[PDB]
Amino acid sequence: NRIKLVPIAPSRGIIYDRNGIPLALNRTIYQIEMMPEKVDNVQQTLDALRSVVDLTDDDIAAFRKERARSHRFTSIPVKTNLTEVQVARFAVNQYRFPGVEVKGYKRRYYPYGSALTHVIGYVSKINDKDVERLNNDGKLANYAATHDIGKLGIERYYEDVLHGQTGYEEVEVNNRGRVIRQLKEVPPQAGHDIYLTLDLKLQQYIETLLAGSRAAVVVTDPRTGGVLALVSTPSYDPNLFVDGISSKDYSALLNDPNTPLVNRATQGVYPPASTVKPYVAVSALSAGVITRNTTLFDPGWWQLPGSEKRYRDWKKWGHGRLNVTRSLEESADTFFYQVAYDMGIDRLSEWMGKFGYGHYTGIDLAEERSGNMPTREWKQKRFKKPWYQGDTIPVGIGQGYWTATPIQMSKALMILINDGIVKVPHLLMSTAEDGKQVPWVQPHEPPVGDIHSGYWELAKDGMYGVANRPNGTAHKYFASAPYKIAAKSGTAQLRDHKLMTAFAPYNNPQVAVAMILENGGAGPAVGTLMRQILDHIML
Ligand SMILES: *C(=O)N1C[C@H](NOS(=O)(=O)O)CC[C@H]1C(N)=O
Repeated sequence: NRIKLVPIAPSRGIIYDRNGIPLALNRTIYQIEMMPEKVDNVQQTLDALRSVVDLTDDDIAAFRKERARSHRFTSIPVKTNLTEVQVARFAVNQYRFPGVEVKGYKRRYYPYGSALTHVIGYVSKINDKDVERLNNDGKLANYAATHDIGKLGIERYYEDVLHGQTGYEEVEVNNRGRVIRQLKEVPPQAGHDIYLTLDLKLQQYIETLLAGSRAAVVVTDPRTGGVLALVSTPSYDPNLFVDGISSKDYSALLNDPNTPLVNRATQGVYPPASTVKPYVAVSALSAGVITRNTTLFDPGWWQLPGSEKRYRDWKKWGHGRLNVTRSLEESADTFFYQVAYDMGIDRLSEWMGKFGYGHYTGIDLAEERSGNMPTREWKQKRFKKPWYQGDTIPVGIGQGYWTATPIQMSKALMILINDGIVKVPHLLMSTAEDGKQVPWVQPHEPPVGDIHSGYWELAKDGMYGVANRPNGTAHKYFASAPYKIAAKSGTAQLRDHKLMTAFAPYNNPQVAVAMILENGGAGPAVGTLMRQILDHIML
């Protein structure tokens, strides 16, 4: 009688929000299955199982077809999703059905569904590119009994910790290959539980605010860089994929022109526009090409020296006399056109790159785009034409070749809040299992510019003005708040993309928000939605 070794799959770790609410759970699902070769009389067995587990003609139909579409000595399921009564009935009848097995499979469950789709992700059936990627990473050995895998979001980024360590059992089998006894069991070890920085009730609220629009919101705590909410709408139900998604259901997702499969927060690539003016400002003050007192007269436009090329301000007849404070307050373009010209693309890209633009943020998701912070070398490689000085000008106001993601906006915003300290936006607070907590540790990111310098306060004071002073572009959204709001909006490029960044309270910022409504959103203005979000958080 031969002794077989049989892998035991591990139980997948739980994902919890910042308050211990489980966001990704396991459910056991029961089926009876058989290897027909190991079943003496298949027909007799099927018919007697009508009585025992309420086996139906359709169940048998599905059985024989799946029996065809399967390799020799494959275990064919006979009946799936058994009720507990049905398992108990089969259990007390097990001895009549040698070669029929009852088995439990842990499946993944997402209780809050579409509110956490892009950030949490889903696990679903392993396919051939999963196999390949596991075999390159040299992890395949540990999946001998594992059949699902993180496909995106946190479920994929942390697949390795969530999965656990496969175990194994020694079982005795008879002449016909049926297990009669278990000799030894070396149990698996559950994957680690992971605790996220997310606030689930804040994420559901924001998802409610965003209803109908193509939008992304990132909310962070700038004191820690944690992601309190990262939502992309429209979304979809991650539970659809867990037990295998309908191709009807799946083609409906891909064919949605509102592209709900896209994580807009990390893969949405847009011109950052005016939202960059605070960072361009800090950069110019540090570079020394402007001053707290630098002033220019804006007629509503700006002309490139040695050229008839004129760039426009949004105010048709100008903002009159502008310094950096007032330019941030009223989101003047002319001031920043000039700043860009003086900075030069070289210095300008180098500084904006230090705020994170054009680079991956370091967030712990695998779905991410880097956007584009243009350089001479990049323009050369991408178009084999050299850099012209008029290419620098729109970069001053976050346009031209410049594109960024809302998670990049977030990183940059937090740097400004922290006076050049670079905090990576992250979702993981800690790991666990087996009882030992490992906290998420910030990678070494050297600061931007200089901490002691007073330019950080200057640019932030301007954002306070945007939100609070009568000439600020966002006064109507934020002035009346008890806590002090600082903000900076932008408009990009069908209708225009509406962007808003903000943080609160201004004295001791507890929350940072970058958000964007594609083509203006479906209802409220982005400034109204920002107020409501900052209200919900601060009460
Ligand atoms: C920045 O994107 N801009 C300057 C100004 N911002 O106004 S908004 O934030 O209220 O949309 C006008 C739009 C835009 C520009 N450069 O035109």
